[PDB]
Amino acid sequence: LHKEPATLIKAIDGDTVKLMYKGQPMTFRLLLVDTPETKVEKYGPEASAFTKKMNENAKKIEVEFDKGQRTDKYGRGLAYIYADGKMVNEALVRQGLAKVAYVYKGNNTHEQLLRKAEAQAKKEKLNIWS
Repeated sequence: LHKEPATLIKAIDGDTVKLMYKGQPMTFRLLLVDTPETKVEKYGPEASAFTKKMNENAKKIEVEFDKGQRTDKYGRGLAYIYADGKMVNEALVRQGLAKVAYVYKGNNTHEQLLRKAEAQAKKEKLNIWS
C-alpha cells in the first residue's frame, strides 16, 4: 500500500472526514473501525472530537487505500488516514473510542494491528470498555 497527501476540509464524525484528495473534495470512511455515532450514542461526541482534533492539529494528512474495494455504496472512500504519520484508525481503537469492524471486501491489511490495539484497550478498560 502507499500513502498519498490530502488536505483536511472538515471532520464530520468519529468515523468520517471530508478531505481534498488529488484536487477534489471527498468524504472518507475510516477502514476497520466502528465508532459510536453522534448523528447520540455514548462516546459518540468523544470519538468525534478525537478524530476532529487529531486531523485539525496535523501538519500533514495522508490517506492510504487498502487492496480491496476503495469506496462504499454511499460514495465514501475507504481508507486508513494518517495524521503526521500516525494512523487515525489505530489511535481510535487504541484509545478505546472504536471497536474493530468486520473486514469489508478484502480490506484487511491492518486488521491484526488494529485487533491488537483493541485487545489492549479492552485490558485497560478504556472508555467504551469501561
